[PDB]
Amino acid sequence: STGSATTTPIDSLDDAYITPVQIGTPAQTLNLDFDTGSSDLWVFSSETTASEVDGQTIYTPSKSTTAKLLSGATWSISYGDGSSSSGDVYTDTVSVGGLTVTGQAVESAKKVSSSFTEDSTIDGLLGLAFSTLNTVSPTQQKTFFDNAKASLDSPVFTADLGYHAPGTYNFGFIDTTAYTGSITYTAVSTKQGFWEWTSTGYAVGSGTFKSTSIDGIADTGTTLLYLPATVVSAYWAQVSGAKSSSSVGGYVFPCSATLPSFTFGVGSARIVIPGDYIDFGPISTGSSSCFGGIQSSAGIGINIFGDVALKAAFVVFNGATTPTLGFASK
Repeated sequence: STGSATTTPIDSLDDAYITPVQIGTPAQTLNLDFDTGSSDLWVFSSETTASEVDGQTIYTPSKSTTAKLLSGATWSISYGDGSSSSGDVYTDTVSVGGLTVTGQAVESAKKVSSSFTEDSTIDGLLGLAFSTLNTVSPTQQKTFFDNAKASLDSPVFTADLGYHAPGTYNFGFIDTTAYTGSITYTAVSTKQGFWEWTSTGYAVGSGTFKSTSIDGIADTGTTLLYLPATVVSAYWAQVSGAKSSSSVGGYVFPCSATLPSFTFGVGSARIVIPGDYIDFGPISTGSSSCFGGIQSSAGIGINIFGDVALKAAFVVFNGATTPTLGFASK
């Protein structure tokens, strides 16, 4: 089997992407944030504290003839951005782009943090990291991909995120029309439960490539590119007037600037992030200070190849017995 679904930016900045997901019988379609940096499929629901729901579409398990309470199971998650959610668990039928999993753990939120409430466009998350990170207790549950894997034509999914435009998540096949040149594959460590890999270096604009190992994670659920302070400083030094602002929470730059591109290495190959992808717009409405899309990972504890990086590529998440990651230009 295979599946193919369009993923759409939630706003004009590509702050996140939503993908429609069918849950239950009859189908209830929710727009979920596919997150290769976590491993829980959780949804706003009829059980979510009413004051914490503001415009989201909810899953109502009592209206699904295939929903079953997973007795005794609870979940609770905290994300790198400080947001969180928790609740109980059902199993139900879940379909993405024509690919169906029966008995998928659907984690129903009883509580969500303010950042989730305030984002009316995201109805929940669909985790695509390794199932070892799943938070369901006392019986850990498998991701949608892990459940689908054996049935897929090939044990892979691909992320093809758009810049200010829709893109595609495919399951079970590689669309050879969706990228240019060849896909370069690179090793993955699953030791921390992430799609963790080592970039071979970087360049700023038309500058020379610096060969240096950068360990990080391919994370569709993180907006920006978080890299070591040395790398980030080298980038922003090429933008007149750019500076790190403790009050704002990262590098800012004059909105009048033209940003240089940023290249990262994948083996001997190179992915070029155009300068415009690095612009996240005014820090507040009407400001002439703009927020940068490349930020320091210092104090995150891990480098994160988030959407800013991934949307410059066609990315293969290869879930073979020994997982690997593939990147192509597009």
